Amino acid sequence: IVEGSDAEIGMSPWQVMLFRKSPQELLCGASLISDRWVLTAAHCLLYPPWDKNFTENDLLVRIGKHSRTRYERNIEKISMLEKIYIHPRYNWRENLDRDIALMKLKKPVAFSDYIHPVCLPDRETAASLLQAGYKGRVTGWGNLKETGQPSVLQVVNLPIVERPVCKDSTRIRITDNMFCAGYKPDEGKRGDACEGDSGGPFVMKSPFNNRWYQMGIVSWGEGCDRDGKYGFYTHVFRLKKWIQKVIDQF
Amino acid sequence: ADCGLRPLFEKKSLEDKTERELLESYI
Ligand code: NA
Repeated sequence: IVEGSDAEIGMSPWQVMLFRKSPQELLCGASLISDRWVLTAAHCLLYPPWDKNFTENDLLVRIGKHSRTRYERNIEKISMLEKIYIHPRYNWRENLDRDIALMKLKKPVAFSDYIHPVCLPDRETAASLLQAGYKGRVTGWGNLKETGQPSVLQVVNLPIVERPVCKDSTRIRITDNMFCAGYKPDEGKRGDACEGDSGGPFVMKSPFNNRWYQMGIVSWGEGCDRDGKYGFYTHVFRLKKWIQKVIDQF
Repeated sequence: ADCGLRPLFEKKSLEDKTERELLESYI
């Protein structure tokens, strides 16, 4: 997160860290959607051009954390992965279209003041909230600047951007499975996701029922917080069908 | 489920430092 600030404790209880097991390293962010299911970005798990093809045994997750480094006794929980599910139409050769992935935990985690799932949006909620100019919130332990690592989880509020501005901001072919967000150069504020924040949630608090909904997954960008560029997020609702299918099948 | 409602904020009738920015954007 570039140009963000420190999250308060318990501000984002669905935040999950995704580690490679051996050697242990923070690879990505992710979110908790139930006691046993975790959402993340597909390229965090599979990205051949960079020699990435992780399976269940290569990864672990940590839930309920605030500080990147220091251990938080009786707060944070660790879990292994029972199953990994990539979207079958994930396009890593072109533009990261459908950059989404589901991970089923070996053992359900217990909720607490620090561990609590985020809502997935229904149709009405998505139609109401994914509107240009409307602001969502992005969280992660990723880089603070374009290539540096925060001590505590970072948070930033960013407006959704009109689809034509998104199209004209990049020569990469964008799809309806993507949305972009960030401030325009004119608006005089800054903020962006950055390398390492992939898989983190783009959330919005619904004025109708005061529940937080995950509309997006940090997916990709060209640089971080560059003027005229925007960060791009996997459109969660557009793939919700797939999510439900997977969860109901397994 | 019980989703999207935070123990330390919504369940304690307490506003997070910046969520009002989101609400006020929703106009
Ligand atoms: Na920008």
